[PDB]
Amino acid sequence: ELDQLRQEAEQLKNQIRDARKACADATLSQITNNIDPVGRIQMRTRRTLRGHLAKIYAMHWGTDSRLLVSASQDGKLIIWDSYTTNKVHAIPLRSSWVMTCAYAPSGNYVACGGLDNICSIYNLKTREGNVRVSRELAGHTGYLSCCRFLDDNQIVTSSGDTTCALWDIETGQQTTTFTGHTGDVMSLSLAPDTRLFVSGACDASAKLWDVREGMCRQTFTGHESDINAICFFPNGNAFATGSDDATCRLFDLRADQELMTYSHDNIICGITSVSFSKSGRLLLAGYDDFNCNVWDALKADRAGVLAGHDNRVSCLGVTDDGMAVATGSWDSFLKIWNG
Amino acid sequence: TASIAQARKLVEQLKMEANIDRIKVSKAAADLMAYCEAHAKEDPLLTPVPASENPFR
Amino acid sequence: SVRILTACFLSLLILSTLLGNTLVCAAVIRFRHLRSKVTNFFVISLAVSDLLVAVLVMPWKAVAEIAGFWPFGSFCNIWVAFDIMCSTASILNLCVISVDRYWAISSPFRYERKMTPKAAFILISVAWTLSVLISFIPVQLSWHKAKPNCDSSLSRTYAISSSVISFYIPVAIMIVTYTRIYRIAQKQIRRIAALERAAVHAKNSFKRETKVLKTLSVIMGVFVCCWLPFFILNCILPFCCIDSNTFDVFVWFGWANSSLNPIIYAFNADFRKAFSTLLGCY
Amino acid sequence: TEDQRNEEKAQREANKKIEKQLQKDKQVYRATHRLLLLGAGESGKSTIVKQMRISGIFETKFQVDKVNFHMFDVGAQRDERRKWIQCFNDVTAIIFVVASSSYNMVTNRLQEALNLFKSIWNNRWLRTISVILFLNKQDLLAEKVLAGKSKIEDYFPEFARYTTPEDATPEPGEDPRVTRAKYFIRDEFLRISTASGDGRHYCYPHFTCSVDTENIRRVFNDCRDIIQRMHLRQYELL
Ligand SMILES: Cc1cc(-c2cccn3ccnc23)ccc1-c1c(C)c(=O)[nH]c(=O)n1C
Repeated sequence: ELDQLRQEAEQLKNQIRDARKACADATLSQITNNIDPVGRIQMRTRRTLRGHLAKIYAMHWGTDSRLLVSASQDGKLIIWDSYTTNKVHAIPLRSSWVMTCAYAPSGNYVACGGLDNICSIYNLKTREGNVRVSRELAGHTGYLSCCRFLDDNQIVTSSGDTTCALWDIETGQQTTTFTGHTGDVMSLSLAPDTRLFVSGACDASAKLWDVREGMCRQTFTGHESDINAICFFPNGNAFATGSDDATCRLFDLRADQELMTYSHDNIICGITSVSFSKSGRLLLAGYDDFNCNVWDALKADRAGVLAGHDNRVSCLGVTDDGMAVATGSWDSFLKIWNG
Repeated sequence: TASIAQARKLVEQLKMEANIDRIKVSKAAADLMAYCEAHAKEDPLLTPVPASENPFR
Repeated sequence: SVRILTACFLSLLILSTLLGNTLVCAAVIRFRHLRSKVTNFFVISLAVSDLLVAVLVMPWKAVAEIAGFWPFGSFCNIWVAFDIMCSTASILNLCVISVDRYWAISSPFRYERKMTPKAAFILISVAWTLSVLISFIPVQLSWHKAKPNCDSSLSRTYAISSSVISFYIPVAIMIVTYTRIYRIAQKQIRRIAALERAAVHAKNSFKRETKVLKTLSVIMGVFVCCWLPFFILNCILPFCCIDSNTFDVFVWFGWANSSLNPIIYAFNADFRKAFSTLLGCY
Repeated sequence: TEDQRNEEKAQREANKKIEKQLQKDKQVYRATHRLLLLGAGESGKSTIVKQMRISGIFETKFQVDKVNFHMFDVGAQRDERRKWIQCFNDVTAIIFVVASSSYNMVTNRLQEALNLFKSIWNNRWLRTISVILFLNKQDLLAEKVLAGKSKIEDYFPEFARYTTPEDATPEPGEDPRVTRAKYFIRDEFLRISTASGDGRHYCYPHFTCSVDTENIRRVFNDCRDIIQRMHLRQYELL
């Protein structure tokens, strides 16, 4: 009974591992060996946004690459104009423990959530002009850790109750529940076509989910500690993860295995955030040691370092046009980088 | 009564994850290289852009 | 060649004062996590007063010591006013620092709601106004000199009046404030030691009480030993037999207090970190 | 041209109006002390919150002597391996509530509370946070010790050699048997407290009851002591 199912699971795992080993022929570094290295990356703080009173936990760029929203653990959701440094909105929150925020691709909504287990939707552009809560999504039994809009009516949320969910904002009800993780789910990343999405969890495993189907397709391992950050490659066929064991990895969906590892000997702090560039050549990652390290996605060579934050770097974003890079930190400052 | 159900659900999930077709790593790595080459001219963070059209100067 | 040795010593003293107070001033400007606290609004004022002592006062008396006379002639009557102002400001800044620390430690909740950045400005303005009032108005009125080179003798009235407002009132406030801080610091140590002893008895200090005495002794003995011999003779001499060389030595002892002020008041964890950052990025 | 000037003027007006509102909130934020409330559902934690006032996080605002307090309950569908514990690394204090009469109830509930206290005490994100320890349900413990079949030595063998500490201030009417158990439990918590104490955080034990008007004053006084010790430590006097 139990022994039979344990043996069946062991055989299935052995078959999966054997298939992965068989498909492994050459490494990414071996193929990317004659490529000319990028060199060195010079990026300077072009803007610095102030106004948050406490630690900043999240930020999110708009699709126009000009506006961005940020979240602080003081109950504020501030919308910025990155070109002119002006503040467009300042939305006070009911709960003071926000841990994530999002920007609707249409630009009419911003989301929010945290320790209150609620995802709050805010109406930005309305005939009245003021900003008010449109919906409140309840049903998770753990803290909201990430949320990503698909359109003006659908949103995917991840929670510390080992479950991701897909919602319908118009009705306020869950549509699909994604189960299978054993630890808290920490991060989300939507595919470019919004047809799939990956999530990282505290059980050191990542999973690829089918939005319209609701089932787990592929499961990726390799990290030894909790996975804090996850991001898709611009192609849409690969993704990157950041973890507490001070390493970053690149996984290929089609090859179904890890390709590269981004680590260094003088790095012992965990990764808080991770992102890519427009071409996918650079892999920007935030760290607990107060700075951001720019990597080379094809050679694992550190192209540069972004320094200037007094405290821990918590969030990190890259514009849709590739123009600028924004980072938030626990010192309550948003710094925009370019170069 | 729930341990047997959880074990059978895990086995069912693992059966589905083992039926996919996997391509060689060499072809997978050759496609990421192809993407970066064809878009390296529109990565402002990689190739520096003159301040004439830079909106952050 | 004792003249060369004395000149080297005086130059070293002036350079040390300048370097220390510039480093204190430089760190606060560069880092905004030091400028944020209202308690550091009083350390920078002290650094400014010490800097003005180092620039406008020490070099000219040092030159007059080496040469043997006063080469400036008409600058004696302005140098005296600058000396009085820049020393009184330093002493008053020390007194204000002590009062700030006492109010923070004794009433931690009323301190957080009432010590707004607009009260530090009022306190600093009062200190510098008192410094200006007794140094320039009387000196450019021939009120400091007795009615009966730069070696004037102060009036019997002005010497007593200025020595009180500039030393004796500030030094009593420092004594009362730093003894209440001592009483508070010893009640806390007794309560912690009681819990530690209870835990030890369940399983069945001296350095802490030494640390509090060391800091207070360093704070007060340095100030007293630097400024008390000067102010004792500043009152005895107008009544009148000690010559001017010993008085010059004590005058120079008074000004050496401004060299150690960065070490005493701006040498905590984050000021030291800023100094290391500005010096070799260490 | 003129359109850009008008847009910039409107944007500047909106930014100035926003920044005016952000200035009062800065003043309110600095006047408030954040408190993290831990414990278990078995302990009298819920009644204490109700007394202070009179499904995600529970938040409560109360004020004493013009000082604003703001407390948080994290008893919302939680488990071990607290990942959210890093959001409270700049709170004034942690309020740890323990039911002292749960020694016989079943491992032991009191042993679970001790394990949780040791876990919280040595957390890397809580190396500068002091803990206000409430040893709740003292009347129930007194009733259990007075009459009953529950012997502490059966569950805790070390109680067979415990001796009441000299720094004990028992209530005048209490049975001396009851006081020994109270101080044994308190010392059991303090052994964990002082076996790894760093000097940046301390513990403030209290013998409380679920229905007391003195708990608010206990929190206020312990927070005042915490702030005072922090001031003393920042001047190299402690
Ligand atoms: C004697 C004296 C006293 C004071 C003084 C008076 C009151 C408060 N103080 C605080 C700091 N200094 C003071 C200032 C300057 C002089 C002086 C010196 C040193 C000299 O060499 N030649 C002079 O003619 N005079 C006048």
